[PDB]
Amino acid sequence: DVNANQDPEAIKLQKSINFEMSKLLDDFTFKFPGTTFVGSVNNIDNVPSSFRSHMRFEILVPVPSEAQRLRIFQWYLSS
Amino acid sequence: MKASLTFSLSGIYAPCSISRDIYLEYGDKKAECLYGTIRLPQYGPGCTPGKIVHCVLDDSLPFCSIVVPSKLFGFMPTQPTMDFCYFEPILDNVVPVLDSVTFLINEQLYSKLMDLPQEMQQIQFLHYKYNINSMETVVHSRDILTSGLCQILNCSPFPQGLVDFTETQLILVNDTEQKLSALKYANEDEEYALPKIGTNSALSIDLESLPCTISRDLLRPAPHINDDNSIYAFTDAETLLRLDVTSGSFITVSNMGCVRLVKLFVLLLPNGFKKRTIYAPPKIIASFPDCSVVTISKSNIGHTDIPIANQVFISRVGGWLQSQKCFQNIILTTLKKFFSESKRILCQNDLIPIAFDSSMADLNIAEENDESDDEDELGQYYKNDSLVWFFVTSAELDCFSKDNSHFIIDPNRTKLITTNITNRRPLPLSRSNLQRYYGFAETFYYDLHIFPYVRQLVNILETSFNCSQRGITLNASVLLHSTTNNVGKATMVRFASKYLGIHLLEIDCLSLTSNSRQLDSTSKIIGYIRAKCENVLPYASPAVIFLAHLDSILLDVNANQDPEAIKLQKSINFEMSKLLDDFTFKFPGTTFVGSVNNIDNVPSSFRSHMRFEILVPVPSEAQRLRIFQWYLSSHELNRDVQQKVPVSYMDNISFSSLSSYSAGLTPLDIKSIVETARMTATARFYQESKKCGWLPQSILITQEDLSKATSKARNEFSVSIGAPQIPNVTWDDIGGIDFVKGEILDTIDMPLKHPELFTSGMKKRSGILFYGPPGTGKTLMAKAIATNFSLNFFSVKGPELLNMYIGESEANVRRVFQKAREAKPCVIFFDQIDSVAPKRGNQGDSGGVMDRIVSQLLAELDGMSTDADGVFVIGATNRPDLLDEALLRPGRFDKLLYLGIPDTDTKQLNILEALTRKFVLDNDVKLIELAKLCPFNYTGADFYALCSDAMLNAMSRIARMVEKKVSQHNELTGENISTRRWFDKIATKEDTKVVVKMEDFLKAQEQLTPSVSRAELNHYEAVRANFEGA
Amino acid sequence: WCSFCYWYGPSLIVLDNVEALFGKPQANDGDPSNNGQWDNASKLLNFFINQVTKIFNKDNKRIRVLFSGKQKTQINPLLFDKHFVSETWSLRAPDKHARAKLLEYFFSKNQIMKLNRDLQFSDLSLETEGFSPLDLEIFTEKIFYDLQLERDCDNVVTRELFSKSLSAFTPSALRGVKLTKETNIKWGDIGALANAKDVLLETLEWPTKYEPIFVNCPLRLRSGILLYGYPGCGKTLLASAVAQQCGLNFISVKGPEILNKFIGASEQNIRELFERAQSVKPCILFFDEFDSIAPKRGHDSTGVTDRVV
Amino acid sequence: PTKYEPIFVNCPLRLRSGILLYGYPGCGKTLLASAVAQQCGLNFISVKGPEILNKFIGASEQNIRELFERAQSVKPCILFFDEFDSIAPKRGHDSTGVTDRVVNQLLTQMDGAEGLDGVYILAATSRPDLIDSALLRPGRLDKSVICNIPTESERLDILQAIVNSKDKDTGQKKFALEKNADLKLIAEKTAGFSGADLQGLCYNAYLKSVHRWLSAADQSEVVPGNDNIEYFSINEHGRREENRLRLKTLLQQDVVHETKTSTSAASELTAVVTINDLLEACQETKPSISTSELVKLRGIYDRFQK
Ligand SMILES: Nc1ncnc2c1ncn2[C@@H]1O[C@H](COP(=O)(O)OP(=O)(O)OP(=O)(O)O)[C@@H](O)[C@H]1O
Ligand SMILES: Nc1ncnc2c1ncn2[C@@H]1O[C@H](COP(=O)(O)OP(=O)(O)OP(=O)(O)O)[C@@H](O)[C@H]1O
Ligand SMILES: Nc1ncnc2c1ncn2[C@@H]1O[C@H](COP(=O)(O)OP(=O)(O)OP(=O)(O)O)[C@@H](O)[C@H]1O
Ligand SMILES: Nc1ncnc2c1ncn2[C@@H]1O[C@H](COP(=O)(O)OP(=O)(O)O)[C@@H](O)[C@H]1O
Ligand SMILES: [Mg+2]
Ligand SMILES: [Mg+2]
Ligand SMILES: [Mg+2]
Repeated sequence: DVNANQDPEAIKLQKSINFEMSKLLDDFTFKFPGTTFVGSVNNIDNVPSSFRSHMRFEILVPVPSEAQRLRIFQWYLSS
Repeated sequence: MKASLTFSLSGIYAPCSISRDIYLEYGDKKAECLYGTIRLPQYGPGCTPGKIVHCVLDDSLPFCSIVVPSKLFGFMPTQPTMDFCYFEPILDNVVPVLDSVTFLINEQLYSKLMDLPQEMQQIQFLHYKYNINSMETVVHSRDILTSGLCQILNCSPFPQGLVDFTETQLILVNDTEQKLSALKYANEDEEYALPKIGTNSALSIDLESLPCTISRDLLRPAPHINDDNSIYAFTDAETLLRLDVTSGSFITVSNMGCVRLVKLFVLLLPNGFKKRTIYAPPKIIASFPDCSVVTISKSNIGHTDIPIANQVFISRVGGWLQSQKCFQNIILTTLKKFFSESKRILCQNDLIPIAFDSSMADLNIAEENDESDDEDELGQYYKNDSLVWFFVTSAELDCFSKDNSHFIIDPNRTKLITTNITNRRPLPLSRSNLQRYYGFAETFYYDLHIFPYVRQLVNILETSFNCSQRGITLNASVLLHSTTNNVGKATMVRFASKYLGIHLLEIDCLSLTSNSRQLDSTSKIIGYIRAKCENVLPYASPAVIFLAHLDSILLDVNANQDPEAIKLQKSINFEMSKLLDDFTFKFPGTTFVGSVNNIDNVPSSFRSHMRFEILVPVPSEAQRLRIFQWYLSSHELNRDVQQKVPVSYMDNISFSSLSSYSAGLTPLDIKSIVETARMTATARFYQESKKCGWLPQSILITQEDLSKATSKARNEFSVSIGAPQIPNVTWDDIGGIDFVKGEILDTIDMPLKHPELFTSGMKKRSGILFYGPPGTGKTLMAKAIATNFSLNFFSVKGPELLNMYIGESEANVRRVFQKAREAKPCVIFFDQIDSVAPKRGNQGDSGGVMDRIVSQLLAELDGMSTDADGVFVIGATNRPDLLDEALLRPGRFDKLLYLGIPDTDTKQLNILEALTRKFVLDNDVKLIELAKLCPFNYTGADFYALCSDAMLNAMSRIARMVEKKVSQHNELTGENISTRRWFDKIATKEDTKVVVKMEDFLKAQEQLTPSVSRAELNHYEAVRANFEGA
Repeated sequence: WCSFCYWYGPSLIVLDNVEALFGKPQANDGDPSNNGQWDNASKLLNFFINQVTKIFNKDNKRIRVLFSGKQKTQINPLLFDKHFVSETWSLRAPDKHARAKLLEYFFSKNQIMKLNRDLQFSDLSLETEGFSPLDLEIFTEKIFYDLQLERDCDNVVTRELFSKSLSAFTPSALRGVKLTKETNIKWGDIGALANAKDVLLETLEWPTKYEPIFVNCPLRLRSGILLYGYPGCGKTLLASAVAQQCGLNFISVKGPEILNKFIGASEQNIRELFERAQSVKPCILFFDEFDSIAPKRGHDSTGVTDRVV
Repeated sequence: PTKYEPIFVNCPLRLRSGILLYGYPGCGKTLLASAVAQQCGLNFISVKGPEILNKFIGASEQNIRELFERAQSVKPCILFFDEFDSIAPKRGHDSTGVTDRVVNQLLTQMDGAEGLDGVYILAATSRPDLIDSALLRPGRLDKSVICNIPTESERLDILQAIVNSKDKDTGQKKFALEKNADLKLIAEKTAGFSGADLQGLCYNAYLKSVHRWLSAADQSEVVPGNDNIEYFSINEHGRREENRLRLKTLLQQDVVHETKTSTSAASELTAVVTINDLLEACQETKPSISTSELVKLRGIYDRFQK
């Protein structure tokens, strides 16, 4: 995220990196056939708006419920 | 089209005769009467509008020639004329008609015609005397009908149009002063004496600068190819044949200094310049500073002998433009252009001006023409921008005596070389105007008598210059500091440079490339400044070194910054002082002229050491008028525009009214308004031109466009200072009011105009307080005053001023008033002022916040009692007794207005009429009965409520109308349109016209109780019983 | 840039996202005294203005400039000080017809999708009213994926498909706010006051629906309505419904919330509402419990209530 | 202490200093203070009411201290509090907010151990006894000076002053006096409103009078005669008044400069107010009326009992 309260000449690198990364996004998507770009993020809000919009259909991954736990215990305790 | 021209004596508006050909290919055989457009070349960069003239055939005239009456331009054909003119066919032979033409007429014939008992006699006398025929004679504006008898004052609405008594008033106006007798349309009839002297001796005449560049076409003798271009000179007087040498000969004496060869021509008919003077180009005039009048005589040399000098070592004058690194290239290229194209006469010890364009410098063209097909890449793309001089510096060695005078630099037999840089003074403004001649960005021509600060500065510069001649020296140093941006300090300095010829070294601390914080960059900033100065200064003649926006560098000491930054800033702070000292010491005349935008920021180490501080104010009434007169002048609007049609303005606009409107505007604002007006005019013209045809002569500024532009610029500035967007309201939107209008005029209007009376200020009327009953047009009155009087508007919206802390509300009050004071012509509107300034010592303490509020307000409002006028405070309340007594005394809230319910039938009807503006009463119902319906108990807001109820009823009616109408096309049985956008189907928008009827007003009167209780009116009458001052 | 455009005759320089280079690094309520924020970039802007004004004074057709930034105000105020620019063309959020007009194009842009049977996007625009021309492309791709993953239909969209895809997606604007409100849409409740509810419906909607005629209105439109009622006989629910008609946005205050004991906030909280309302769009600005704000025509005590009113 | 300085620099006892001005509003207090500057030639630091107070706790302290330190940096200086009630009210028997800070600061800076010198604190307000008694202690603000609005039969002296005021030396007058100058009649007629009332009368009468020279009853300066109708009998169209006004504006294309005239009795371009007509302004201007203030002034000067 743009912490615009930070000192100038740092936020300028922030803009640079954000935009240039998105540039590579588009470049890969359009220059090559079959690029998909899966991303993973530790907390969604921190992805800047300038970049958040581009992607589509983000997935929330909730923690497993007891029905999932039943299968993962059987996985670790497997033969 | 181009054709030959000839002049003849004839009536004021006799039809012009044209040759057989012009008539054939331009005269439409179906036209009952032929018309055309005629244009005259002039000594100037622009072109005047063309005269639309009746035309007749004349086979006697030769191929493509036209004869026109001299009186069409006030000329006499008994003196040298032009050989050609321009013609344009009439667009479909369509000619407009005028409405309110005006003729001035002398007292004698005016009175004589006045005693006559019949009116058509004057109409017939028009034809009898001036050969005018109705519906056929085209008249022109400002034309003198006959010298000493009568003159045309205006044409309207078009400057040119047909005369039709059924349409034109032809207003004869008495010339009581009888100045038309002195206003001869022609210059004169004869010279002082025909014989004069058989062999006239050398004569002393005034050598003055030609105010424009000449066109090579309009020279009576035909000049020989590729020679003598740079030594043209012009004159009109009898002197050309006083000396036996004919036109196109040479003259040399030129004050009997080092004689400068120059060629003299004849000035032609329309030229309005002064007689018995020699008009010279910059080159000739640059050699003669001062010595206004110079001796001149004939020089029958026979030919320009000795056209070959082996070499010539030219040199470079010292100046700011010359010494720049980047420009070093283009100059030499333009010099190589200067050579090998024509035979140029170079009298040694003389200047050579060379024009170029700065913006092209960093770019370049190839050597293509040098390689082959040597030609100039047409200068039509190279608009000359900057000027630099060069000096001959060479009396070349050759096998002849006095060969340094009147030689030529042959393209192939001679080569020029550069020696070094030299030093001289340029010309002062009053001596000549290089920018005008070359059409550069003309720096404003102040009039010292009306701009104190430019005079105060020029006095310092002139005294410094004169001291420079003395043996003694003193360190002149000036610092221009101003309250707000865009007040022309750099224009000030540049004008000061011109008016005295002081060289200008222009360095802007913005442009210098070192980083703002100048981290480890002292040697960068100061190396750059030091180099750019010392490269030019030692060879510079007495020079002003101008530091634009010096504040950028000279930052103040920072109390909240890292020590290293503070130390490196102190370093430059000290070294700038040291640099000023050393430069002041090194050479005489060096004048340090810095500029800042806020004096308080300059450090003490520099604030004290500096000598002179000049406060440059926002221009006053007397000044903005001049600024307007400048930016609407012909030579400044045509400059930016290569389009064929010239621009100009209807003379009926009153500069004074504009100046009144333009209060509080900076000069840049004025240029903005002017250019926006030019927008509106041009757009109007181009939009309208698609019609059949009219108004082709020129695209004209008009007063309404200028006023609209003012309205725009006002609000845009007001947005810049954060004001609210006051809606458009005018006096027409208020009614029931007679005396309070007079009061508000006496308070605001009277001091605005006629400033000569309130010379000392006298602490003019200060406070308008609208008390009395509620809901009666107070906020309306305020927004009206705001919109109408051309004042910025600031508003304090009730108890908004309070806050959640100690003191910060007093910060609020001081900040609002500060913001008011920094836009001096302003109004501060207090609405519900009882909330902010309640009575002190009552209703408990509650921490005393309200007391500290009213104390701060009381102390700021007009406590300081000095120059606080120019900002007016207007307040309104439900009840005054809430207001503290200390605000009631005159000088704070002096004029109390009992604006309230009308209580009288006529005033009620007046309110109806006023609110009927833009309303759609279009019926036999009359406001008389409508007033009779509603008793006086109804309020001022009441009739607005009634009007709105009527409007809403009309909307309901039309709504059901539209619904049942579209129910005939939207239903399935019709199946026509179901877009729910039926106004496309109902394209007859007039069908939608809502109009009120007695149904509406009757029901409203039925369904609209008075919005003030008998109890409420009684209570506010009681409040009135607290009748202030008793 | 100035050299090239000067040589190439009548020409434009157009700068996208200009704030990235000429934008002011805003002061963050820092010190104004150090010449404000006369940073490197305001300096560059001033340089550019000078250098272009130089050419522009020579011939006005030879150059023009075309800036573009998120919002007008936040571009460097030096532009509006030196009077370098005066134009107010703003790309408003497309509404109603616009939505449909370009939805089709997206549907046929690169993929070739077929609309559901017997429709012409008529109500496809009615929903997703706040979507931007960025949101619409994403929505189209969303629909594409949703129908494609079904494996039984790959040619035509369906109403239930659109209903499913409409959830789990939000407009870019207000995407990150994560705010859920006004789920209480109950327009269907006729209520008992339908006899005169039409008057309210009129005064809120008709001035907008019959747009062309009201352009000719020379008098300020009736705009305020007040409603008594025996305690709580449906009042907030009615307000909610009249909000959910959606011709206007809605925000509301409940009277006892704002009557702080603190002198300043007590009045400042009213301005807090207007400052936001005026900043967005036409709004209802509903006062619930308005009795508690009203001052009972008090003039003697001059309590804070008087200040608020 | 500066005009006759060799004599007044004789004693060691600290020069009697500080003045508190009090009495009716609009009676020349802020004037009388702000006029001292050029009359004496001292510096005049200005404190435009409660500028010192600040939202932060103790910022007012750093403000007052810096104020006095500034005053001590450049010396001597008059130090004028344009009002002295809202700053430093009478200390209550409790916290009473931040005011008890500022008060106890001002006392410290006034007569602290490291006592300043060469600074003259000049205070004014309408209601002074709400200043803390420890600020009225002689040695600080020690001389209390009443000003009075009634001055029956002395209002002539003020009137004559204000009318004869010549502040702008460019002209030998600003107000347009008349020859008789029987100011006694109006002075008596004033009924003793205030001190600013008379300036208000002056300006009001000048307003009512200026219409004579400018408006001229739309007959004495505009449309004065021969030049009323120089156009001919208009019959082509009904435009009669606006037409002639437009023609008059158009014909006034002449240019002049320094068009001075002194048709007035002893003034340039003005219509001197006839004091008889000036009598018409007495019934409009208003006083500020309060007996509470009269009673209240019983107290500040030793309650007229002690
Ligand atoms: N009085 C004036 N008359 C005519 N033109 C003016 C005047 N004042 C300013 N201008 C014009 O305004 C423009 C900018 O003026 P200038 O560069 O002198 O401003 P400045 O005083 O240095 O301002 P700032 O400190 O805001 O940069 C120029 O085009 C100049 O011709
Ligand atoms: N006498 C009148 N003439 C013209 N318009 C009027 C008149 N009375 C009312 N109006 C119209 O009705 C509106 C209502 O008046 P407005 O609210 O401005 O009055 P007010 O006296 O300032 O009231 P308040 O102080 O109670 O807010 C005005 O803005 C104006 O449009
Ligand atoms: N000699 C004078 N006596 C009285 N008033 C005078 C005199 N000369 C000028 N005036 C004018 O009369 C008014 C007197 O105002 P004054 O100085 O009493 O205000 P103030 O002290 O700020 O009042 P307040 O007590 O309301 O805060 C001013 O408008 C002033 O210009
Ligand atoms: N006609 C109705 N239809 C549905 N609910 C209603 C109706 N009338 C009243 N209510 C209910 O009464 C309440 C109406 O809101 P409101 O009058 O603001 O309640 P309160 O005034 O107690 O806050 C809601 O709980 C709503 O569900
Ligand atoms: Mg400048
Ligand atoms: Mg109002
Ligand atoms: Mg005072």
